[PDB]
Amino acid sequence: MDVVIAVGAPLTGPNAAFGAQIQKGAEQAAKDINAAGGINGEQIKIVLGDDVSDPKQGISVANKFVADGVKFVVGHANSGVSIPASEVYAENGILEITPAATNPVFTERGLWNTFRTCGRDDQQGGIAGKYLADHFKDAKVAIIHDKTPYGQGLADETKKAANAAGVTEVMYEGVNVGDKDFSALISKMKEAGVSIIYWGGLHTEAGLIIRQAADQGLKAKLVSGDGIVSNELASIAGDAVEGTLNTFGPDPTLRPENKELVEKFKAAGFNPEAYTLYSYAAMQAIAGAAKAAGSVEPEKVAEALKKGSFPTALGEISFDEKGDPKLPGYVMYEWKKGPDGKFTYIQQ
Ligand SMILES: CC(C)C[C@H](N)C(=O)O
Repeated sequence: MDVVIAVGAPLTGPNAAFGAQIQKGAEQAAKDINAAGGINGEQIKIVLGDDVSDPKQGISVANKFVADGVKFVVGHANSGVSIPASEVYAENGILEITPAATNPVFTERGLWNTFRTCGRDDQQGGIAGKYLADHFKDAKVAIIHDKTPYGQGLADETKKAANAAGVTEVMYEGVNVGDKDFSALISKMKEAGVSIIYWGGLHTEAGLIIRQAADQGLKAKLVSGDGIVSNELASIAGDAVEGTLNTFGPDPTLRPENKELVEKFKAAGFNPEAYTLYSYAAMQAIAGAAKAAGSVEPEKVAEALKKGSFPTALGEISFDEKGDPKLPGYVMYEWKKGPDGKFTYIQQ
């Protein structure tokens, strides 16, 4: 009987681009695995659930998945969605592997079922905070976050690391997801002589801040994290995006092993940037662990994930006892025009 694997992701709403990364990556992996014989001889059946980046809607999705006999979830994207959804899954026999949720809490609750293919924000903030001190030691820095545990969590980790390395921010402020007029905040930053804005949050608000700062005459460079790795950042911000910095893990589209896979996505009309191959890899981890376990039972797959190593589009993957992957860490990217003439994130 088919192995039912769900993709839980923000298929609509502000983060739809990240939903597409996750959906397209998981769907292609399932197709490729199926063409190779499935998982232990059984075909994968994909079901989709749209969380709209809204924890309440994510919980409805999680319930739908339980009802539909889902055994594994690739998702969700947002930490505030994934953390509550994971409890529903943990209590109903479902293994959850997130390609993109980075808040430490996700794997720090002693749940049997939680895994990631991405890093976590104590790692990410350590890299970011050190970078601020190394390159902007004397700058006046504003730390701004989106009042979510992802965004504020990342901002707080970065703050801790920056402070320890000798950078004391001149502002620390929260804004609400969905708010779009940043004029007052931008004016406050300009008054304070801010030249670096560290942003703990997602691409929509980041793009709005970048665009508005340029228009309002605030000369400041925005530095953020994994939340801004989408072409849509450039679409909102316009050319003012140039020079923006952000942390992200390795860019898997640049791995030589993935050359043909990336070409295939493009032949299907999709640019498989950012988390696309992290989602592809999450599917591959499930398949590899089931093969090692001799079982598709989620609890047995979880045990196998914590024991072995498995081939993936991110490279060979293995997991610690909490479900975090043992993979390369965060690096700093800068936004510049790529070979195709579009602004994108390029490793420094
Ligand atoms: C899609 C990602 C930017 C999500 C973010 N890492 C979070 O944990 O909420």
